[PDB]
Amino acid sequence: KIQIQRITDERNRQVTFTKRKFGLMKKAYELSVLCDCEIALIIFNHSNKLFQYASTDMDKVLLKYTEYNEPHESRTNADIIETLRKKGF
Amino acid sequence: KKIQIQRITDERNRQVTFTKRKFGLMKKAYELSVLCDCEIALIIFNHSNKLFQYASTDMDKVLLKYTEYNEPHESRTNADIIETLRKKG
DNA sequence: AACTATTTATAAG
DNA sequence: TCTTATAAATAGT
Repeated sequence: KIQIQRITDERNRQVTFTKRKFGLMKKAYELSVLCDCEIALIIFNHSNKLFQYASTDMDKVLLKYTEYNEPHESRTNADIIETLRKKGF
Repeated sequence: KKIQIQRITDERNRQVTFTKRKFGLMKKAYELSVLCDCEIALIIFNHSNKLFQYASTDMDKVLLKYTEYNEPHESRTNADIIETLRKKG
């Protein structure tokens, strides 16, 4: 196992990335179908190249999002760090 | 114990798979975010159009960057991933 | 790439 | 909530 930290190697991160992201798209695709929901993923690498996923119409979702006015779940890496760290392994 | 990628017809099933499988997505994203040094943004509407969001850093900054993006880029759908797991066995 | 030793993700109870 | 048995994810080789 590795602990979650910046892959300092260059050929490593560009491989982990290229596959770990397909994972994210997979898990999303699956959740998308199972629970019947719209999803939209957006990934910029360190060199600002775009990679995107959407169960359906990407921009229709990103729009719906801007219009949303109620409060709603909003997580950051910090939120998730402190939800796994408050979870003694 | 494994499941088929198909609409959970039960109501309090999907509403549980969802609530946890999505924290997985956020997790997997959070990890990829840190490891390979990249900006990521998740947008999920459930079937009743309640919003859930994740962003490694600033959601707005990423959604902007996205609308500015002009080059071609990786652009997946459920179809693309169906036909990438169907052409695999 | 491909293989497998390991770890993680999660379905049922 | 909380295991736990089964399964998927991916780091090492």
